[PDB]
Amino acid sequence: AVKKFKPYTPSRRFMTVADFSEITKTEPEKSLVKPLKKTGGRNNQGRITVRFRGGGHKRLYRIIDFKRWDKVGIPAKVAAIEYDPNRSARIALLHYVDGEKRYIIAPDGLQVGQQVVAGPDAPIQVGNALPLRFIPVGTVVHAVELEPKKGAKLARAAGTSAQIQGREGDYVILRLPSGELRKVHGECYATVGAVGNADHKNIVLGKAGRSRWLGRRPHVRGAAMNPVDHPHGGGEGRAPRGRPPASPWGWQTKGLKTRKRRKPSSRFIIARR
Amino acid sequence: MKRTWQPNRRKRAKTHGFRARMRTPGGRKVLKRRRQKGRWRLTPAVR
RNA sequence: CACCUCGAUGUCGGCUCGUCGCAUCCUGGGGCUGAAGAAGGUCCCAAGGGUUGGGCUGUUCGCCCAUUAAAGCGGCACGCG
RNA sequence: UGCGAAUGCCGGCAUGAGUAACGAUAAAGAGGGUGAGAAUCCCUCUCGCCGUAAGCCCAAGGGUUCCUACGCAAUGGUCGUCAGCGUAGGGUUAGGCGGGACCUAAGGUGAAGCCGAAAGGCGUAGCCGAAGGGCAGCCGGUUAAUAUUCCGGCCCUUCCCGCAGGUGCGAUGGGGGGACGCUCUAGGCUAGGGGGACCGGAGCCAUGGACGAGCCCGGCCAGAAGCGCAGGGUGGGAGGUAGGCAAAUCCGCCUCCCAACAAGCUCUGCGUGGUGGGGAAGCCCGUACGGGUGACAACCCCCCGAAGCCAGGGAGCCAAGAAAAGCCUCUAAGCACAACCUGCGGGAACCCGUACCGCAAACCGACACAGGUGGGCGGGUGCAAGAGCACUCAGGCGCGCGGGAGAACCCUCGCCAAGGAACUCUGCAAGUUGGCCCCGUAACUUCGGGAGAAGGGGUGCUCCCUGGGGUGAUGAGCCCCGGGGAGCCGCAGUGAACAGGCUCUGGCGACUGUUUACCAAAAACACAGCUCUCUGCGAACUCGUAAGAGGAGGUAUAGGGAGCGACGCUUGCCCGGUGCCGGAAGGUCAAGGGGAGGGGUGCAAGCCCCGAACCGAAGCCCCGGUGAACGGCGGCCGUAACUAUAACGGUCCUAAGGUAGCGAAAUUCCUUGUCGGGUAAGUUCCGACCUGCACGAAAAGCGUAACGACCGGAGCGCUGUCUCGGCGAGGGACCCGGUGAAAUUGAACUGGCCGUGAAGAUGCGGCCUACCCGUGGCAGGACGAAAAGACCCCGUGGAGCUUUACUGC
RNA sequence: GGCGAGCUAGCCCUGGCCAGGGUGAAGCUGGGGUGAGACCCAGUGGAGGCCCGAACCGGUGGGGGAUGCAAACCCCUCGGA
RNA sequence: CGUGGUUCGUGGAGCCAUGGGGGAAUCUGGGCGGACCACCGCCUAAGGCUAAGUACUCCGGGUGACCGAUAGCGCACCAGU
RNA sequence: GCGGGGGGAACCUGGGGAACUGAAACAUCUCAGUACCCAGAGGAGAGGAAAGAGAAAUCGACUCCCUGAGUAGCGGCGAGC
RNA sequence: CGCGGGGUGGAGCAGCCCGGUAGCUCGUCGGGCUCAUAACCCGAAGGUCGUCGGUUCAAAUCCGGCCCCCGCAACCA
RNA sequence: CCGAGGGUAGGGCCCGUGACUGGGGCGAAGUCGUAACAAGGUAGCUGUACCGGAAGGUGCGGCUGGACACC
RNA sequence: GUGGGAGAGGGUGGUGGAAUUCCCGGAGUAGCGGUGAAAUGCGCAGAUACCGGGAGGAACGCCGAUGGCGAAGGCAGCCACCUGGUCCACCCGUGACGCUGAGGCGCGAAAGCGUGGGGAGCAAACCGGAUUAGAUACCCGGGUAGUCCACGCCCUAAACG
Ligand SMILES: NC[C@@H]1O[C@H](O[C@H]2[C@@H](O)[C@H](O[C@@H]3[C@@H](O)[C@H](N)C[C@H](N)[C@H]3O[C@H]3O[C@H](CO)[C@@H](O)[C@H](O)[C@H]3N)O[C@@H]2CO)[C@H](N)[C@@H](O)[C@@H]1O
Ligand SMILES: [Mg+2]
Ligand SMILES: [Mg+2]
Ligand SMILES: [Mg+2]
Ligand SMILES: [Mg+2]
Ligand SMILES: [Mg+2]
Ligand SMILES: [Mg+2]
Ligand SMILES: [Mg+2]
Ligand SMILES: [Mg+2]
Ligand SMILES: [Mg+2]
Ligand SMILES: [Mg+2]
Ligand SMILES: [Mg+2]
Ligand SMILES: [Mg+2]
Ligand SMILES: [Mg+2]
Ligand SMILES: [Mg+2]
Ligand SMILES: [Mg+2]
Ligand SMILES: [Mg+2]
Ligand SMILES: [Mg+2]
Ligand SMILES: [Mg+2]
Ligand SMILES: [Mg+2]
Ligand SMILES: [Mg+2]
Ligand SMILES: [Mg+2]
Ligand SMILES: [Mg+2]
Ligand SMILES: [Mg+2]
Ligand SMILES: [Mg+2]
Ligand SMILES: [Mg+2]
Ligand SMILES: [Mg+2]
Ligand SMILES: [Mg+2]
Ligand SMILES: [Mg+2]
Ligand SMILES: [Mg+2]
Ligand SMILES: [Mg+2]
Ligand SMILES: [Mg+2]
Ligand SMILES: [Mg+2]
Ligand SMILES: [Mg+2]
Ligand SMILES: [Mg+2]
Ligand SMILES: [Mg+2]
Ligand SMILES: [Mg+2]
Ligand SMILES: [Mg+2]
Ligand SMILES: [Mg+2]
Ligand SMILES: [Mg+2]
Ligand SMILES: [Mg+2]
Ligand SMILES: [Mg+2]
Ligand SMILES: [Mg+2]
Ligand SMILES: [Mg+2]
Ligand SMILES: [Mg+2]
Ligand SMILES: [Mg+2]
Ligand SMILES: [Mg+2]
Ligand SMILES: [Mg+2]
Ligand SMILES: [Mg+2]
Ligand SMILES: [Mg+2]
Ligand SMILES: [Mg+2]
Ligand SMILES: [Mg+2]
Ligand SMILES: [Mg+2]
Ligand SMILES: [Mg+2]
Ligand SMILES: [Mg+2]
Ligand SMILES: [Mg+2]
Ligand SMILES: [Mg+2]
Ligand SMILES: [Mg+2]
Ligand SMILES: [Mg+2]
Ligand SMILES: [Mg+2]
Ligand SMILES: [Mg+2]
Ligand SMILES: [Mg+2]
Ligand SMILES: [Mg+2]
Ligand SMILES: [Mg+2]
Ligand SMILES: [Mg+2]
Ligand SMILES: [Mg+2]
Ligand SMILES: [Mg+2]
Ligand SMILES: [Mg+2]
Ligand SMILES: [Mg+2]
Ligand SMILES: [Mg+2]
Ligand SMILES: [Mg+2]
Ligand SMILES: [Mg+2]
Ligand SMILES: [Mg+2]
Ligand SMILES: [Mg+2]
Ligand SMILES: [Mg+2]
Ligand SMILES: [Mg+2]
Ligand SMILES: [Mg+2]
Ligand SMILES: [Mg+2]
Ligand SMILES: [Mg+2]
Ligand SMILES: [Mg+2]
Ligand SMILES: [Mg+2]
Ligand SMILES: [Mg+2]
Ligand SMILES: [Mg+2]
Ligand SMILES: [Mg+2]
Ligand SMILES: [Mg+2]
Ligand SMILES: [Mg+2]
Ligand SMILES: [Mg+2]
Ligand SMILES: [Mg+2]
Ligand SMILES: [Mg+2]
Ligand SMILES: [Mg+2]
Ligand SMILES: [Mg+2]
Ligand SMILES: [Mg+2]
Ligand SMILES: [Mg+2]
Ligand SMILES: [Mg+2]
Ligand SMILES: [Mg+2]
Ligand SMILES: [Mg+2]
Ligand SMILES: [Mg+2]
Ligand SMILES: [Mg+2]
Ligand SMILES: [Mg+2]
Ligand SMILES: [Mg+2]
Ligand SMILES: [Mg+2]
Ligand SMILES: [Mg+2]
Ligand SMILES: [Mg+2]
Ligand SMILES: [Mg+2]
Ligand SMILES: [Mg+2]
Ligand SMILES: [Mg+2]
Ligand SMILES: [Mg+2]
Ligand SMILES: [Mg+2]
Ligand SMILES: [Mg+2]
Ligand SMILES: [Mg+2]
Ligand SMILES: [Mg+2]
Ligand SMILES: [Mg+2]
Ligand SMILES: [Mg+2]
Ligand SMILES: [Mg+2]
Ligand SMILES: [Mg+2]
Ligand SMILES: [Mg+2]
Ligand SMILES: [Mg+2]
Ligand SMILES: [Mg+2]
Ligand SMILES: [Mg+2]
Ligand SMILES: [Mg+2]
Ligand SMILES: [Mg+2]
Ligand SMILES: [Mg+2]
Ligand SMILES: [Mg+2]
Ligand SMILES: [Mg+2]
Ligand SMILES: [Mg+2]
Ligand SMILES: [Mg+2]
Ligand SMILES: [Mg+2]
Ligand SMILES: [Mg+2]
Ligand SMILES: [Mg+2]
Ligand SMILES: [Mg+2]
Ligand SMILES: [Mg+2]
Ligand SMILES: [Mg+2]
Ligand SMILES: [Mg+2]
Ligand SMILES: [Mg+2]
Ligand SMILES: [Mg+2]
Ligand SMILES: [Mg+2]
Ligand SMILES: [Mg+2]
Ligand SMILES: [Mg+2]
Ligand SMILES: [Mg+2]
Ligand SMILES: [Mg+2]
Ligand SMILES: [Mg+2]
Ligand SMILES: [Mg+2]
Ligand SMILES: [Mg+2]
Ligand SMILES: [Mg+2]
Ligand SMILES: [Mg+2]
Ligand SMILES: [Mg+2]
Ligand SMILES: [Mg+2]
Ligand SMILES: [Mg+2]
Ligand SMILES: [Mg+2]
Ligand SMILES: [Mg+2]
Repeated sequence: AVKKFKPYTPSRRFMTVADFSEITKTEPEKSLVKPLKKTGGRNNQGRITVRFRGGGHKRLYRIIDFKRWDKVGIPAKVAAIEYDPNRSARIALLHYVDGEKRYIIAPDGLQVGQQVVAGPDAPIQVGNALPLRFIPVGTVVHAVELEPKKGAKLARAAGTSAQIQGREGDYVILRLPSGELRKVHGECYATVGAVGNADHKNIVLGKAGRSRWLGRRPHVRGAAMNPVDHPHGGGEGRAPRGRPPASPWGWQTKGLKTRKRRKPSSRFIIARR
Repeated sequence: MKRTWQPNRRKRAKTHGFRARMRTPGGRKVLKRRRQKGRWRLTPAVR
């Protein structure tokens, strides 16, 4: 857990790096499974559509398997546990017995010697994947399909998990990491357990630079702008928000709920407060 | 100190070049105008 | 007040450099004194010269330290970019 | 159709004025030559200046500027016989260097598709795209001028055709590889450099000494196969096989068998290599330039040693480090006479670039402009090191006006008696200090720091002894790092150049960072960190009419918005208003449904027109919540057995009346508050108190080590800051020869005073003073120049900004 | 309606650059310690928006320039490195 | 219903056009004559083509109470230089 | 196999479509369906043979000129059209 | 100088604004309860409405002036 | 050479003193309230934590040195 | 040593039901709550009381004692794992090997503290209702931290027999 540092410099005093002892690999990854990728936070027309992104470290994109249901029944050996820098989480390398190699996001409690399967068959054990309809109520669970065959969208972030509260008809009831309560179709795969590298949330960036490395450029407050620039800017000598606090674009950033109202998705949501 | 003309022969031709101008209706009408005005050179030099 | 100047008359203070006025701070000459002497007071003559260094403050001013014969007040576009 | 005005327009020519300047203070002097003519061109000598450059090479960019002949009108800040200038001729040679008949990257374009009033926008595959990947040439000689291009020598690549030997061949398809970070870094090499008593070499003994194991010059370069050293990559066999969108013998995966090692296989580097080639000083002529001998040159030992090579080397770390082709391998059709593989041999091998400048007089800066411009190499000695600094190689240059004088004054610099901040807004500026080694080093602290704290001692040369290291042998020599002893000289030994002044104490900001290109670098921005808030994923949000995209190939430990801003200890009360959040009732509510009743017109059947009740969203009202949401957090009167003061009470109002902390403050008007400290003297500063005009808790409150080209206050050290100036140097200023601007300018024959006048007169009145004209100087005046005042108002002038202004989108 | 990111700001792809010195993190090894530890010390090690300081990037203070060498320069000084 | 055109700006607002919803008939059928109804008239929508009379002046020519090199085109001249 | 593509001073039709300005402020209105941009057309282009006018039992496709007429109207019944 | 509010029994507030009427809480006084005091119960007293003029029939109330009080403002300069 | 000591520089400890500040002792009859001693009228005490003019109050846990009627 | 024994002794992982609160659905009507008595609060927007469903946290009723365990603080539903102390019977082994214990080290209720979680009920602070002269209290309605878990600190006590 979380290497610390003596203060031989300012900012070496609070910095905190991950315990990598979990990582069995280093400089990989399985060259058959990864392309590359790029961006700027700019979009097809050239324009910043997400503010304060850029620079930071080059990355190769580990391709990872969010469909477990196309290998139904083939088993797999956990071959390695290694460092994906596109995600909070860790990715286990697994060899199937096909000889097919695949990345999965690596559950908490997953040692690398072990066997993993997916399908209705499927022992309920860390790493396996099943239709939600075959997973016993109360199981914590991660990498959950939202809709059948469409891939896992739910609880992939380091430390996350979700939980089966019960069943209704074709649907089972999940408590997402958000606490929202949600019905997901029985047929959606999910892998059993929690995501792990749960210690993630406690790293301490420690210096401005550690943010730059991650591609996070400085973030300048409305308060520090002029009125051309932002609903709060001017007066100066500071200024209170002078108005209900606002985005650059004028909408209100305290309390104001932006989920669209008529989304047919609401029939399947019961919660989150 | 550094100044505003930093000649680069490629940039001249991909920016003000003839195929630039033709690629775009703004630029075809630049050629239309330059021609109808009787410009000797419709479009910049670069070697 | 709103007369010249808004097709521009640069504004405080400092410094430099002065020059002039006298309603005189000192020195010179005087009357009165509730002037014994000394030392003051107040007023008259008198512009020749003189009129310190320093702490504080942008300061002018002022307060203060140490001296002084005395540490004068004013004008000169609040003299002088 | 008549011009005097428009800071009018166009042109011409004046004034200023022979004035300022002539563009780095690196610096010149003479002799000879040339010529009509020479400070300025040529050659010689002497002097001086660059030398991590002011030398050499490359890429941009520039485009004949290159070389040579003939020229000097202009261009050249003077001159010019000279030139980057005029005229004219000449000059750029590649299968291997660069780029294309190769690959892909961002991006671009784009069959398919998608979207858009039109123009067009997007987009998979593909295509295009390079300073990245792939790819075969090294050394010398040659021209006035080009050379990895021509030539000499020694190598190599592809394609085509043949022959031989080998083999299931075969691709746009599968697989391997290519293929990768940042720090640090091993071993062996080379580049490069130093030294030699050894090798080779014209020549020299001057001026006192020196004929020497003297002095000065040089002592290498390239080189296939083979080989040797140093490294890189690298298992072999079988069986199974369901994966690698067909196929596979390949790759993947499982099991068994032997290798563990580079053993082998293989690739590269270096070295050596047949051979080829250079080869100094000097002296002689003879050169923009270089050319003979020296020479038959010598051609070797030692050491220093990369950042370069071996190269996919190794280690550690986290922020986790391109693609695709060449290349190999696998099979599909298809063909197995073919095809491919290997070696040899003959043939074939296109296009463009190539001159010259290239830190600049040839590029960007209107200029031969003190500016700007990416990669490489950049020698020697000494100073700890080093690309630093001084001198210096090669090489390059004295900056395209000069000569004199030796005033003021200005700039840049040197020194100063006594004093030592008295200077001044401020020690601004300058001075001090200054490198290295050693002693030594406080508060406080987040235990790292603070620290180079502070403060000191050492620092040269000679002789003696002496310890370990690298290289060699375990040897010497050569280098490296030391240690001890005894002496020498001077004012002084980091003897010159480069190289912190320090201390105390406040405010602000945690810290390194960021900023107003070109008056603000900061207490501003950012920043790790904390909190609120939105967002279940075709996410929220952003751009776009849309398609599409960003978000994100992310998924609540994530992503968006907002505030606060390391850390410590903390962040109180008010929900009445506003905002947001929740509320299936109620009220009002638009189109629409409704059609009671009324109307126009028809002979009428009808056609047409109104139209009440009632049903009918969101929003608003209403109900509640909500503070790290916008925000807000009282007044008057009385009271104690001196006095004062008021723990205490009364009352009025509020949604609630400011808690902790802090406080004359980056906030205190009165104000230089009062007291204390510092000083001889303190409107600042520091410590207090509290009467807080008008602090106060995430537009955070109070602190806080460390940090700061921030802002304040004090001391020591030290000084030309000052008392208070003096002297000296140089570049100007002055004089002479050459060249020769500028703003401004109604015209001028252009005095002072006291008046006067639109109120500040050279110009009017009176009086005074005053021969004509210049030079060098100073700035009082011409309400001096400059800029149609920026402040101020005016205009029903403009623009940016805000909002519960209006009205729209 | 068009022309501009050859200046400048941001990002994207691909390369390159950062003399020399200093200080001495974790880790590792050994020793000591303990019931086993934590931990202590030594060596090694070579971390860091670490320190001094060229190249490079700057632009702090002051002087100079002000019809400039220059429509932002020069000199001394200074920040990062 | 929402708009455009017409002189028509919502007006008593017809006509012509039509983005949206509903949605006929073939002469006894349909549009129109300024809301609407009656009468009286006009005309035959939802397919298409059609000279001439009209616009213009790169070009050629003819003519000026048009200019004469600061005029006349920007260009009398190798100027869109 | 035939055709398309692109250009042309101005002129033509179509799709789109401003602001200054005017209203002595300014929103409706004006400038103006102008400027402009886009597509197509030609030597012209558009229009064109009545589901028309509109009070006459009248006219007879369309274009262009004069006139009707600054009339009928329109209009913050304002400017104006 | 300026603009807005205020001055009412002893204290703090209503009442003015809309003419005629002065009210609420505390205090003070008389009486109870208590051994006693407060607390508590029953009772009373108490103001010309800053002041000076006017209007009216009548003025705390409407108007003017003066005297104070609280507040706001004083900017470009 | 050592060397009294003088000088310069930086530490340590100790006494004294200082605007102001903190509580404390003590001083016949001042002000506020009633915490405690009787079940002291809320049993008290208590470590600690928050709050409040003040005594104190409340929370959590603890101690007894506290407890003939009522469901 | 052997053979036995009782036990909420400690650490870990599980797990059970009762109840409270919250939500959904049913049915149902005008009050419910609360107190000394009341008010605040909740309720026709359909509460309270009743039934069904779900969520979640915390504490373990009867057994239970005047009891057992532990050195102390302390320990109480049930299951398992791991683990301490201790008692009895035997009279087997070693042979004074003992007792205490300044320092040291370790444990240490509650509250508090840091970092994550969790958060039902309760409840400092706080708000409101009442009481009172006042009532920053006692009672009533609310209510955050906390109470719970992991890890790490704090090191106190009427830590008492
Ligand atoms: N030891 C002093 C401590 O602190 C306080 O003591 C101080 C005060 O509380 C106490 O003051 C008392 C007061 O309570 C009492 N109710 C009124 C009385 N007059 C006062 O008394 C004081 O005042 C007068 C002066 O007037 C002195 O003469 C007299 O000595 C002294 N007692 O007097 C003490 C000082 O003298 C507490 N009483 C208590 O904690 C303890 O006694
Ligand atoms: Mg684009
Ligand atoms: Mg970087
Ligand atoms: Mg920010
Ligand atoms: Mg700003
Ligand atoms: Mg903008
Ligand atoms: Mg705005
Ligand atoms: Mg604001
Ligand atoms: Mg402000
Ligand atoms: Mg630069
Ligand atoms: Mg031509
Ligand atoms: Mg006037
Ligand atoms: Mg007048
Ligand atoms: Mg003026
Ligand atoms: Mg003038
Ligand atoms: Mg002037
Ligand atoms: Mg006199
Ligand atoms: Mg006398
Ligand atoms: Mg005199
Ligand atoms: Mg001062
Ligand atoms: Mg004063
Ligand atoms: Mg003056
Ligand atoms: Mg001046
Ligand atoms: Mg005329
Ligand atoms: Mg005239
Ligand atoms: Mg002159
Ligand atoms: Mg001159
Ligand atoms: Mg010169
Ligand atoms: Mg010169
Ligand atoms: Mg030199
Ligand atoms: Mg050198
Ligand atoms: Mg070129
Ligand atoms: Mg030449
Ligand atoms: Mg000349
Ligand atoms: Mg020439
Ligand atoms: Mg190509
Ligand atoms: Mg070819
Ligand atoms: Mg390609
Ligand atoms: Mg495109
Ligand atoms: Mg390339
Ligand atoms: Mg290349
Ligand atoms: Mg090549
Ligand atoms: Mg060569
Ligand atoms: Mg060449
Ligand atoms: Mg094959
Ligand atoms: Mg491949
Ligand atoms: Mg001799
Ligand atoms: Mg010599
Ligand atoms: Mg040698
Ligand atoms: Mg060789
Ligand atoms: Mg020879
Ligand atoms: Mg490696
Ligand atoms: Mg340069
Ligand atoms: Mg260079
Ligand atoms: Mg040159
Ligand atoms: Mg020159
Ligand atoms: Mg230059
Ligand atoms: Mg450079
Ligand atoms: Mg050195
Ligand atoms: Mg140098
Ligand atoms: Mg001196
Ligand atoms: Mg001194
Ligand atoms: Mg200074
Ligand atoms: Mg020095
Ligand atoms: Mg020192
Ligand atoms: Mg010597
Ligand atoms: Mg230094
Ligand atoms: Mg201050
Ligand atoms: Mg800072
Ligand atoms: Mg830095
Ligand atoms: Mg800023
Ligand atoms: Mg600036
Ligand atoms: Mg700075
Ligand atoms: Mg997407
Ligand atoms: Mg993506
Ligand atoms: Mg801030
Ligand atoms: Mg702050
Ligand atoms: Mg707050
Ligand atoms: Mg509120
Ligand atoms: Mg509310
Ligand atoms: Mg509200
Ligand atoms: Mg309703
Ligand atoms: Mg509604
Ligand atoms: Mg409300
Ligand atoms: Mg409070
Ligand atoms: Mg104060
Ligand atoms: Mg003070
Ligand atoms: Mg204040
Ligand atoms: Mg102070
Ligand atoms: Mg503040
Ligand atoms: Mg706040
Ligand atoms: Mg502070
Ligand atoms: Mg501080
Ligand atoms: Mg800084
Ligand atoms: Mg600073
Ligand atoms: Mg001087
Ligand atoms: Mg001189
Ligand atoms: Mg005269
Ligand atoms: Mg006069
Ligand atoms: Mg006259
Ligand atoms: Mg003169
Ligand atoms: Mg003058
Ligand atoms: Mg002068
Ligand atoms: Mg003007
Ligand atoms: Mg107006
Ligand atoms: Mg206006
Ligand atoms: Mg650019
Ligand atoms: Mg750019
Ligand atoms: Mg370099
Ligand atoms: Mg270094
Ligand atoms: Mg080092
Ligand atoms: Mg280091
Ligand atoms: Mg650094
Ligand atoms: Mg500077
Ligand atoms: Mg600056
Ligand atoms: Mg540095
Ligand atoms: Mg219309
Ligand atoms: Mg109409
Ligand atoms: Mg009909
Ligand atoms: Mg019709
Ligand atoms: Mg009709
Ligand atoms: Mg009609
Ligand atoms: Mg008709
Ligand atoms: Mg004529
Ligand atoms: Mg003529
Ligand atoms: Mg002309
Ligand atoms: Mg003429
Ligand atoms: Mg002309
Ligand atoms: Mg055409
Ligand atoms: Mg049109
Ligand atoms: Mg107008
Ligand atoms: Mg206007
Ligand atoms: Mg036609
Ligand atoms: Mg036609
Ligand atoms: Mg037609
Ligand atoms: Mg019109
Ligand atoms: Mg009355
Ligand atoms: Mg001694
Ligand atoms: Mg001594
Ligand atoms: Mg009591
Ligand atoms: Mg009590
Ligand atoms: Mg009690
Ligand atoms: Mg309380
Ligand atoms: Mg047990
Ligand atoms: Mg046991
Ligand atoms: Mg025995
Ligand atoms: Mg404890
Ligand atoms: Mg606890
Ligand atoms: Mg409660
Ligand atoms: Mg006990």
